[PDB]
Amino acid sequence: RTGLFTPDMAFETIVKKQVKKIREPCLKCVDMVISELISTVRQCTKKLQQYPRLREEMERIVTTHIREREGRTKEQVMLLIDIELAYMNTNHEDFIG
Amino acid sequence: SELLANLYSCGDQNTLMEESAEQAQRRDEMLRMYHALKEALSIIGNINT
Amino acid sequence: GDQIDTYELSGGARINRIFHERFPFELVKMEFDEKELRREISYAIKNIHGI
Amino acid sequence: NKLQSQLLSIEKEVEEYKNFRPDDPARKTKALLQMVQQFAVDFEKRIEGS
Amino acid sequence: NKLQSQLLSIEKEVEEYKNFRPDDPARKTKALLQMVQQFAVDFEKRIEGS
Amino acid sequence: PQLERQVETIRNLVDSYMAIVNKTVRDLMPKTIMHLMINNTKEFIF
Repeated sequence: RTGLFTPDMAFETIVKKQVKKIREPCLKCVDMVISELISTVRQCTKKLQQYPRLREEMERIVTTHIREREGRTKEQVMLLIDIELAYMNTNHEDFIG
Repeated sequence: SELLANLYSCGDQNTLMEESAEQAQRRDEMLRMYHALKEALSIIGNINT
Repeated sequence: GDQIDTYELSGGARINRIFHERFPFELVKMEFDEKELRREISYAIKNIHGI
Repeated sequence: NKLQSQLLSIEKEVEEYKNFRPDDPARKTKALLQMVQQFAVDFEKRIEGS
Repeated sequence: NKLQSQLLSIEKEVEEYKNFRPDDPARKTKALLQMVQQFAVDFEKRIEGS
Repeated sequence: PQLERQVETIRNLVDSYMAIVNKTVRDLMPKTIMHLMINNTKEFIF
């Protein structure tokens, strides 16, 4: 066909293309925070305890839990980006809005 | 710092922490409710088909 | 497509597009009582400071 | 969905109730530590405001 | 006075050692409970800032 | 007393914060619906 007016997908597909670049740093942030939580659990177990068996078990348990939670924290970050791609809302704080 | 050790040091820990009869009734009822719910959801699953 | 109904609203497209502009109306019918706010704020501040 | 919601609400507790044995020192001591931590948190809440 | 001051910093702890036995389940149980409570309080203190 | 000024400050700050929360709910609620119900039905149809 012929270009009478500017199409919407010229906007929507460039935005959707640039938004997909955001997945990476968002998962970097989650990895860094899990690093800090493991560090602090090690400080607490180092300071308090001198029953080697009890400090070993307690740090294993608290870190296994933090690992099982990384698997749930990263789904909602993927699902928030997917939600960002599902619809284009031009009703606020934009040139048109 | 000191309350937990004082409470623990008293004798007959099996009688210090005894439950009231109300909790025994509450947990028996919740177990029956849980099993009944599972059976009902099984029947619904086997009826929808 | 090229078959456009020029008599009605398109149905799902613009009924839903307007459900997304009725929803903002639902968000402003809240009617929070100011007096109980200012009371509970006062008690909150005093209880937070405490002793 | 109704039955699923009810099971979800009840499961976290019946998980413990289904394993009950009256002669269980581990339960008694866990209850003791839970009551003591609750008391010390409520007390600090009322006095310090924390 | 100097000796009495020194002995005060030692009695609080050696009162546990004087009755030490190689096989004492009650001592182990209350050491476990006290160390779990210490851990939970310290961790919350380190991240919350309370 | 001065406590009233403190109440006034908190009263204004909550309004300002809730002014931000509504925007987020207004932006995310339609998209949450597009992804999980409308676009899923469309793709199922095709």
